[PDB]
Amino acid sequence: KPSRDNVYRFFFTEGVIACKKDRMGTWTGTLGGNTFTVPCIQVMQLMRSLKSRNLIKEQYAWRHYYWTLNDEGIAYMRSYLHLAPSAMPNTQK
Amino acid sequence: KKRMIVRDGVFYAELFEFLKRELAEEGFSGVSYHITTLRTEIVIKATKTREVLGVNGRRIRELTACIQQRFNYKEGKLQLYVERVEVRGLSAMAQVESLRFKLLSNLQVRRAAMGIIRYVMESGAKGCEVTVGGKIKGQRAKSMTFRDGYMIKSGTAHKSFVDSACRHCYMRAGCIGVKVKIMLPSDSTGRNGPSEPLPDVIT
Amino acid sequence: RCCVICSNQKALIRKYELNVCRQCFRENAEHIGFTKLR
Amino acid sequence: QTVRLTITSRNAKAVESVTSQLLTRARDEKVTIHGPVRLPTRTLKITTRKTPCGNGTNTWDTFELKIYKRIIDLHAPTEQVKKITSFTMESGVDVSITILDR
Amino acid sequence: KIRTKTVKRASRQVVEKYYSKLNFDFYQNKRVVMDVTIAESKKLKNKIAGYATHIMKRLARGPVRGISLK
RNA sequence: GGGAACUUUACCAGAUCCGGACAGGAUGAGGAUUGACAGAUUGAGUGUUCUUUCUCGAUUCCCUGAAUGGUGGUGCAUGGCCGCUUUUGGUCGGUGGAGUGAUUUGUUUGGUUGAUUCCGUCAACGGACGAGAUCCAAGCUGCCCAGUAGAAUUCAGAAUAAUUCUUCUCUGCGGGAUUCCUUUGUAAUUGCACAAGGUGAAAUUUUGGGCAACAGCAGGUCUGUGAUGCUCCUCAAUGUUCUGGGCGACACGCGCACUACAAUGUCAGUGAGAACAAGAAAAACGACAACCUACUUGAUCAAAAGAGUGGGGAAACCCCGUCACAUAGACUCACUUGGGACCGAGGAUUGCAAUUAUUGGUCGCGCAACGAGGAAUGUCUCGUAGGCGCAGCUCAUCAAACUGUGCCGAUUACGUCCC
Repeated sequence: KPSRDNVYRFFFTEGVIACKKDRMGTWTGTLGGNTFTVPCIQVMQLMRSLKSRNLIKEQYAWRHYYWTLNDEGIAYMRSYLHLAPSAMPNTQK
Repeated sequence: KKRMIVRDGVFYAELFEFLKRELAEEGFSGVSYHITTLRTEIVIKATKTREVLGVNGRRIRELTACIQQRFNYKEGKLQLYVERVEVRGLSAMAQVESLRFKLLSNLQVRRAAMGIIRYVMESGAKGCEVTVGGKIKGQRAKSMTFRDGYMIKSGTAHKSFVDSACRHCYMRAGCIGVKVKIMLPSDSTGRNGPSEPLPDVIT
Repeated sequence: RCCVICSNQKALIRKYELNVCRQCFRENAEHIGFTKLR
Repeated sequence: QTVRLTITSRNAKAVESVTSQLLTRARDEKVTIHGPVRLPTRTLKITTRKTPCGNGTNTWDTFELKIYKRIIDLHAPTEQVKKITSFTMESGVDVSITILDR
Repeated sequence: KIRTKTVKRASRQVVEKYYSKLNFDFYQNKRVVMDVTIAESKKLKNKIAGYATHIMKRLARGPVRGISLK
């Protein structure tokens, strides 16, 4: 499902990603233009998927998750999108 | 306005718990905070401040845009700062991350703490206590306390001079806990003229 | 009523003033601005 | 538009460190201000048993807050209040106030 | 009712170092204390001012430890 | 923080699910797949499943390894937290001295203090903790201050609306308390102090607390927690299910802890009537108000209910019972005009569901004990016990629980070490 593409895309222009843990439909994102949502249970199933890949930097507190992508995740996330200037975080400041 | 203080309490409780997770080896000594108008900036107190800024903006902005994304502020109302904590010694919470690191580094315990004991007591601190409990020297439920200088444990006056931290070190085979108390060189911090039992007489 | 810091939905959680802090106890979770007096 | 100020903050030397000091930006200047006293103080009192466990000497905590409300009253400067409050930067956790009535 | 060595000691430094405090008045001998001494609490001075007058009054009886420059 | 139901839930009876991350691999022409109406399947209009076609758009599914999850065990592997030893006044070191040494002195006879608190004496001298003191609330008080506090007055009006203020209330920071005079007092040339008395709101750590050393306890917790070591489980799972139903709560008057009710003529039972209190709470987002409470209708006919209007984000509220009442009220030598248990009939209510949720709901059962409590046992001394009652916490619904506030308000010791 393409939902899973834009969540990927949604790291760019955002960078660090914040999700409260529920077992229920919730989403914080898709934001600059559309700002519409997706269920978290399925978000969580996507992060673990390639989280076994080094791409991502875990954090956790309380009920919230905090995802930042490692450089290897920047580069992959670029090329999976096929569009690759580089992640927003290093593009300007 | 009861619950508008509680929402900040629950808020402030969230920032502190979160940074501790992710500001480490980077000497996280705490947070101060206030806001007025469209600025949520949240200064950060820290010891090792070039890993919080980063090579290219990353760590401070990587921690910026999640707090807009956690607490939902519309993008740009946050800032961030970092404040060099003068005399790295005198802040315990900076020096538990010293212990944690040092014990991960496989050091034996007495050598580990007793150094920090000097560094803090060197830094101007008026005292210390360092206590490592855990499975050290296994099968024992053995605890150890390492003392310096001098200190006050009773009354509520201590909470002014005593700023301490209790944080776990997760070893193999079990846990090893770590606790550091320290002092404030009564001088410039607080200074309320502060340990009661010292009266002065101007002559 | 699962509550804030943990899955809990146990260690019955204070509703009082709608701060829900019991998950990781209001002892471990603090800086809320509470103090220990009396 | 006589305006109104409700300063609600806990911490030591904030509630004081604005209204006492920081109204003398208006107080001693072109504004004419009506001071009342701060409203009464509240305490928010939760008491939880100290034991994570069952066993105890049956002991309880009592944790408290203090919330400090100050009301401070005005005649009507126009656009000065926007300048009034903005004069003085110093505090934290203290409360900004936009009020109209009568 | 019994005074800690802290009350005792500091009050011996005052009488050693101030003969401004003279009258058996607790109230006069108090108002000289708090300006000159910082104990950060009132009771200390209230204790100190009480014992400081015991010392002075007793000096008139005879000598007292921490003897004056007289 | 145990007041429930299904949830929470671990336990039981079955059924669903992948949560199983990672690829290092045997069918990529109707794809191992995902989801599905009906039909049967089943407890289930639940699709798991069987048929029937399609809805399938690859992330899923098959095979290996890893794994993840958990109220799984071990609190005797463990952190942290907690209790307890421990309500007391205790503990530790440097240099010095004594001892072959373990160790000891310091840390003591004596006097005093709640106090290892003081003074004195002193092979010890100088220091660290604990005590004290800082703190927090209560009491008298200053300054500021009132349109989200409330008094004085005049002027007119019913029944013979203008003015000025801080007594009352608000609160930040301050005053006040100290052993201060007195008693030739007790004791005593010193000292440290004690008492009866004085001043004062307060008179002896003013009062009630919070804090609280050093050593320990195989004290409790792996059901608080991405807090944790093992090693059990890993897909007809000990994982998960707003998953379905049941339990955790059952009737041998079983034995035990804590609490509420109370049997009297001292409210005593009850019917009316008069007054007056205080800490405390109150609310909703990724939508276009869900919290309380006052008023008045429900009221041509019960009660609790239903419904409409009205402001409060909290200084929206103050009529609580104990008591007062002789109001000439009713009882009336009794298991009773005092138990409210057991009880079957209606009815209003919160809500997925109440088959006793619960109740100023009625009204039947009263004939169930019960009639100062056997040995034995509890905890405190002044606004105190006791009595009374009110909110809070849990809470969709429910307090004989706890947490806190206030009202009524006591006799006995101001002592000893006997237990």
